[PDB]
Amino acid sequence: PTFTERSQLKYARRLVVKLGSAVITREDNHGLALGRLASIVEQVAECHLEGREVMMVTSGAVAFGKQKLAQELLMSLSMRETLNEPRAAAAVGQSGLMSLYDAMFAQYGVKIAQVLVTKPDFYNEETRNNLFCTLSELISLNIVPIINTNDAVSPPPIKDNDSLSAMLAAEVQADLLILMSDVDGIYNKPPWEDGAKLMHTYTSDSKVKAATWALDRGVSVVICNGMQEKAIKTIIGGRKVGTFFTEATESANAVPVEVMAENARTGSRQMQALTPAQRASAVNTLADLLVSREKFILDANAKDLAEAQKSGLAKPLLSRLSLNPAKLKNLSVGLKQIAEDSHKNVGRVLRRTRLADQLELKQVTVPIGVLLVIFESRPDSLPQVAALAMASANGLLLKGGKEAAHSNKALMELVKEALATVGAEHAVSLVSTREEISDLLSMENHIDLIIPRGSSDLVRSIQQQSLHIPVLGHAEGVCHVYIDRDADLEKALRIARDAKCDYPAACNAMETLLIHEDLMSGAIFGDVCNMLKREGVKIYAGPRLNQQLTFGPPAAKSLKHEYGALECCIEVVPSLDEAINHIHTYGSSHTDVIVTENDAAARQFLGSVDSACVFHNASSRFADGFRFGLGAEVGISTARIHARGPVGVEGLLTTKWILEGQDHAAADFAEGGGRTWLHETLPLD
Amino acid sequence: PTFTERSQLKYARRLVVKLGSAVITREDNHGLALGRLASIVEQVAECHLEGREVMMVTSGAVAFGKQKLAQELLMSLSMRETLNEPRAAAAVGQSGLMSLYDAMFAQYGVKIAQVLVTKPDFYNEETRNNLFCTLSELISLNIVPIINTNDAVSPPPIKDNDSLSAMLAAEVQADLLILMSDVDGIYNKPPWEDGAKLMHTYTSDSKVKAATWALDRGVSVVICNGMQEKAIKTIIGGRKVGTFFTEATESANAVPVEVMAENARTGSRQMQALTPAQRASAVNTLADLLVSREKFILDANAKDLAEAQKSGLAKPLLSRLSLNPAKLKNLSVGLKQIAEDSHKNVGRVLRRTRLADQLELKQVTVPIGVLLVIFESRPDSLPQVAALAMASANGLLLKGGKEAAHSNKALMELVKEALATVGAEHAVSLVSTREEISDLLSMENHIDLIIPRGSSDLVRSIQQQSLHIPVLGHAEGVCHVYIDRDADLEKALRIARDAKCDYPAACNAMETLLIHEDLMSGAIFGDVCNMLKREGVKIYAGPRLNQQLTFGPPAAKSLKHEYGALECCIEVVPSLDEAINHIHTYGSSHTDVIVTENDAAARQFLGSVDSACVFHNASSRFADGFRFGLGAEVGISTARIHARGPVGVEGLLTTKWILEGQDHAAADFAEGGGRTWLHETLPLD
Amino acid sequence: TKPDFYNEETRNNLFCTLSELISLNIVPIINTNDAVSPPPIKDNDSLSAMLAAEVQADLLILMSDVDGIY
Repeated sequence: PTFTERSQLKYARRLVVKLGSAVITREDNHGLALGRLASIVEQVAECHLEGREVMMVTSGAVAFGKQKLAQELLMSLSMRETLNEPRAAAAVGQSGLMSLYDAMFAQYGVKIAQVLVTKPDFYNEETRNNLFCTLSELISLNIVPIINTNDAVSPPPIKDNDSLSAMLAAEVQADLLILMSDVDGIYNKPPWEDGAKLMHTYTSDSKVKAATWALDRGVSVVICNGMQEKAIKTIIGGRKVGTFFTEATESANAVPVEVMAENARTGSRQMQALTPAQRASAVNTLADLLVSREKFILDANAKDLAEAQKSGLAKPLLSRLSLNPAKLKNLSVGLKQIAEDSHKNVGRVLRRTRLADQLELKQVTVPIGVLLVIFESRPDSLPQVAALAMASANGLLLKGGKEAAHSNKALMELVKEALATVGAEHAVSLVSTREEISDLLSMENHIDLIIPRGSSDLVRSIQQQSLHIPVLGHAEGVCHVYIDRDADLEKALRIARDAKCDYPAACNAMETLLIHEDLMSGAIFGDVCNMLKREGVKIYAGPRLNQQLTFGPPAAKSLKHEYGALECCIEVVPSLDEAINHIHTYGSSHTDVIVTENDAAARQFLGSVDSACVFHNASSRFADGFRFGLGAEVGISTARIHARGPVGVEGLLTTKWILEGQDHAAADFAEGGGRTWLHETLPLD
Repeated sequence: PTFTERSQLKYARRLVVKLGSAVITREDNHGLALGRLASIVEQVAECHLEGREVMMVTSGAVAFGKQKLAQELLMSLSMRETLNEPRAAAAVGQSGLMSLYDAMFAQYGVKIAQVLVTKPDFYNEETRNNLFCTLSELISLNIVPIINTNDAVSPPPIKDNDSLSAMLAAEVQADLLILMSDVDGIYNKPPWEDGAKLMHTYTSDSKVKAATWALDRGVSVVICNGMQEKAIKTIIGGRKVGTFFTEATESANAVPVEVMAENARTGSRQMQALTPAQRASAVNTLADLLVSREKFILDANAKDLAEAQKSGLAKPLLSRLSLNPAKLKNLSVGLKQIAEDSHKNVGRVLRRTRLADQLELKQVTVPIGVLLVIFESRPDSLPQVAALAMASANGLLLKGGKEAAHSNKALMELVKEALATVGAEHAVSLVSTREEISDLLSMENHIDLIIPRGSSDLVRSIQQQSLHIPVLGHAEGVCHVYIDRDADLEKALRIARDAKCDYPAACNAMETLLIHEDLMSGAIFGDVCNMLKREGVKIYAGPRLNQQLTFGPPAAKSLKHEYGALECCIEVVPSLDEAINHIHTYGSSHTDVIVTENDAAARQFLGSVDSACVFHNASSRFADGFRFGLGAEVGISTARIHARGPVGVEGLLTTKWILEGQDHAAADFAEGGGRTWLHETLPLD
Repeated sequence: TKPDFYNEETRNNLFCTLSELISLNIVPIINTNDAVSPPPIKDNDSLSAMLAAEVQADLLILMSDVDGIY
């Protein structure tokens, strides 16, 4: 079986389609699946005019024949009686079906040739070889030999069209093999069972038996879904459809998906009972080991970035690939601060209240569970997020990028060691090297939270891709600035300086500007535009300014665009309320800032604006959590739930209600029992 | 235009398909869209063998003709030169295409008849009438007259195949009209613009001009997507595809969708500045008005439930339709408690911390925004959830069921009045009466949170349906009970009593049981089974018990089933840890309870179990929030984020970071400026 | 094929099949499976004779090249 991977399909030369009887007929048994049939034939004529070697093996003649025979038998009775067989249908259907195929194909210039066979024809070797050389000749002549079994005179380990197709594919020595059947694939139990798990690849029934048999002779077998649209062009498209069949890539190559997740769940439950300074000691040891074997990891990083450099794929990426013992020291000290602050994050009380005699309760913090972080290779965060997990005592699934994968593996074994030290388990599992983002993205019930961290491309591709799963992270940092008629100019000057000039590539970086039109005449417009020129900032403009000015800067494509570089649209309005309108109209509710000296307008703004965060005489670059004294954050959430913007450690917990009644019961508290409600909010511990 | 609604399509008799040239050819311009063509023809033969009156109007002859002509022109040159027109292609394609259609149709018994026309043929009235009677005759004879324009000798408000189709449909006086075109529908601007809004129904360009023209003569026009699979059988299926065209159902009938949402957003922002006892006074007035006009609402409820009773659709539903001044008093007093407790839920500080000189911040509570509650008609919650909203000061979208819709309208006008009293706006909007759950379910960026409250059918249908939107509510209440070898029996007896017997129909009701096998020999098994018989409880069993006992109760279908009635699987294991395993294996992490007298095992359980809530010597029916002294809850969340189980008012807020710096800036705090981090946690206000 | 006449069961299946077809007002255009198994049946002619016998038909027409016999 030369081919082994669903990219290698691009290069199959000789392939053998095989349609099932379910494909041809409908459920009404009143015709054909003409749409499906002609679709298959169009795909085959395409993939053959390409140059490939293709030879269908049909089926379902008897169904068509039965339709025809029934109609005739109706049409041949006495009108009196109207007022109250394998071989026959076989032959009739064979004729009509060949005619139909022939018209359809000749619509594409190609030519066909019926070839009927029987079972004993395989037992005579000479017959077998005559058939073989015949088929090879036909194919060599650019012909599409539509094979079938001579059921018309001799109905039938060849016991079907399927085993037939297998034996053929072997003898013909073809590349591929497609059993376009009724069902869509394979599971470890019927759909009306437990374990509806698709066998997108198959390691190592009648269908499956033939699959085994043939696959043991050099062919590469597939099984698709007959009713699955654009089947063949997509299988050749390489995309994972149906149950591909190849040999094993066992855990020596990769644990498939889940065992990692469940191992992580288990170890999370383990460390759940390992609170008091256990994980603190763990992160202490981890920072130590980070500063103790950096030479190894420095050299791994150096070599891996040097390897990636020959590709030269992305200057931002290749620059983030920088790693030096300065960053190592920064990571170590941040992790030390994590160890410090992470003392009593978990298992902490929130409420203390009694309802009845000896009937108290509380609502206690608790890890979230299985976390899947995803990020372009910025390996500096790997130990960061690992420390976050092991402080929060929740498991963590890891999947970065192919870049720096070796350095990532180094960091991974580092942290795995440091955790196995105390924790009794590597309650963490990395996986990389072609981890089919969409697939595990679709998998549910084990993962909890998607944490994209790489860059805006990642978060976008996720949001558009992610479906039915808690995600995090913003989509784009379309910040907004407003300056009031009650604001000194140089303030706004240095403010816009720190705003745009500081790091235009940031996510939380400003990309717009809004000014009270009243003060437009105060030369401040010119001041700021000239300052932007001092920084060489591309300036766009909007309808209000274009109306206002004569020559002016160029226009703007769309108010809801982001640049990431020295480009910032600028608009101007009269009304603070109008500012509210515009912001809410375009802004991502991500960030905002007010520069003014009156609080009345300022506080009205603040109370009215619905950003993720608002400010006063400050900088959008303040949005880093670490700047908030929040400790090591994990990301920036614009989602309307559970967390806003700076997401520290607490954004990685939930609560759990616990109660200890004596013998209490619900109906007991009703008037039928001497039980009351107290709701005395006991002072939390 | 007799037909007006996408259910009425079931009854079209005479319809006129019309394919566009994009449908027939591919992009390679190297053949036909044989799959698409045969699919269309299969659909037409189906919908015609049904009995309908159908007559296609094709196009794209010239493309096919161009393919043929090019091939010929190649095949007719000197081999030397190979080493370095409307009408022609028109006629050739016409011939070949008619042949193809004919073979395809004759595959289904029907018969066709080419009919070519020209433009001037419509200007001669006699010609027009001859054509008309001819067509009527053909149709009457069960023939499928594939019309087309005589472009072969005379190429061309008839200026296309489209206007042609319109004029025909008018003259023929047909029911429907389908312009299966390239694009999928209509928006108020091109897709590469702003306003990609589908025109699923159209109120009141060349295509659109013809649509207007024809629709003004009694026909019902549609526009589908040529490449859209199973087009016609689905349009006839009635389902909303493409831009249906009918007359207006203006706001006098219904505001479409969004204006409600935006009105609500606005009014929410209004009431956002109306905190101090304003909304408290509002709910006071609302409870008053609830107790002041109940006679009106009692009679509306009575009449509406009497109307629904003639249907007799669901005893649980019809029983929940009960409404009486006792429930009215209960609602009023609960709303009074809401008024009481809802004082300072919103706009409250959470943190108080300074980072640098005059650089402080805080993180303040804030409404969530647009809430969409969905529920089978249990109108008792309408004022409940309304009070929740108006206490939380967040807007609310309402959509219940068709049942009690009039009583719901009564409650709606009640609360709308009470809100307009003070609040300056009806910051709330109901919508019911066929509100296309899936549609607004798909709409984003305005709604925030889906709150299903009706019953488990609703929450299920939602979860399976809901996509990319914050939802709430559990899926099923698969609770679990464990009794330990260190637990007195009668305790567990009364516990299981209150557990199952109290209300087996509850969501938070137990449906399983687990017991330490050690104590199985203590007759407690018999005690509880006999007690269940005293309550007539259907008893199932599992593998461990089936092994253990000889005759025993019947088995269980699936451990992950729910009953809602007197049915409860029962299993038995030795290990508390095994209990953990089984629970985590099947449980919805929804609820659990431990009855025992030793805390060591108990506390190990508690710390280890990952339910949404856990207990000790208590009842699963305790899970109501109101029982928790939590005040009026809204639902029960099993989602792993932001809220667990009992979701009070606080589960309807978020936070917002605010800052007031003096002139501070990010780069200012770097070593290049004399700024430091303080992170002094000021005592919160 | 040729061997199909040597198996009696095959012969009788073929026979009842043909009778059924004819009874159904169908025109069974017979031929020999020369496509996989080229060949007193040694032609289409002896074939036609054996058939006409087995089918028990009235007439038999061998429309051949020449016009007759001398």
